[PDB]
Amino acid sequence: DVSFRLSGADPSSYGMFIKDLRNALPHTEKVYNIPLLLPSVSGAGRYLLMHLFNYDGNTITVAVDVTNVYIMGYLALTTSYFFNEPAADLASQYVFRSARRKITLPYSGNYERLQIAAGKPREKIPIGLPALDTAISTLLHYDSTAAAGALLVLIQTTAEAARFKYIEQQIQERAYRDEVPSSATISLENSWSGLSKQIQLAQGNNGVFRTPTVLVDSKGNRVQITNVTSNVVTSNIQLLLNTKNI
Ligand SMILES: *[C@@H]1O[C@H](CO)[C@@H](O)[C@H](O)[C@H]1NC(C)=O
Ligand SMILES: O[C@@H]1[C@H](O)[C@H](O)CO[C@H]1O
Repeated sequence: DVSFRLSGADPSSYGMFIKDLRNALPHTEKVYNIPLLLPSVSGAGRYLLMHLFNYDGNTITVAVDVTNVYIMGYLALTTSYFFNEPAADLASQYVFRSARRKITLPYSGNYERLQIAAGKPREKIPIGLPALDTAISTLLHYDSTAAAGALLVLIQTTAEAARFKYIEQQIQERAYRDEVPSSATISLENSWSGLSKQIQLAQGNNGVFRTPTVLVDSKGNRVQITNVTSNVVTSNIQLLLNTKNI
């Protein structure tokens, strides 16, 4: 399992958490020195448990599929909560079975559905350590609309930060003050599967992407990524989604 405590949290302790999260994900191979997530894992070993504590020490446990860093559901006291999608239903066969009751959330876990449920896009939701403290607190008691925004915060501050050093750094900058994600952050999130695929295809293609990936940079400028010498590949992405899952 991995854990993170908001009480006394700072950029260092958050960085330790994101490091633990990355290190908890199994891989047998690296592609261009980036860990390649597994095609599949059987049984309960597919799921990592993340124990998150709000500033008051209240806790939820979040189940993450280790092949794709997708959050499947979470346990808050004696109630489990899962996304309304087949991968999450499957997960509910393995994790939090000791919950007194199971609630299936009235949406799947994808960004489009969550934004619809929350009534706002990711672009308008501040993120940061305080936002994560809020998110944990919201998830403690069921409120589906509130939970959708909380989950948008949770996904970006855990999974997305694990995937991209830039996103981890963005959250560290927001340790004590939330701010909406940069356009670059949103771009990276949206591009993880594409980048993972192209980095894998570049092996066999002399480091060259079969298809360029378009990203927004730190300056808000749209840029084309065409090969593995790009800073996004050498110095940003930390985990690759396996092409078998794309
Ligand atoms: C590789 O990527 C860099 C951008 O980082 C670019 O300047 C260079 O022209 C690219 N080379 C090829 C062969 O695509
Ligand atoms: O399908 C994706 C993944 O779940 C991502 O990690 C979170 O948002 C969704 O759009």
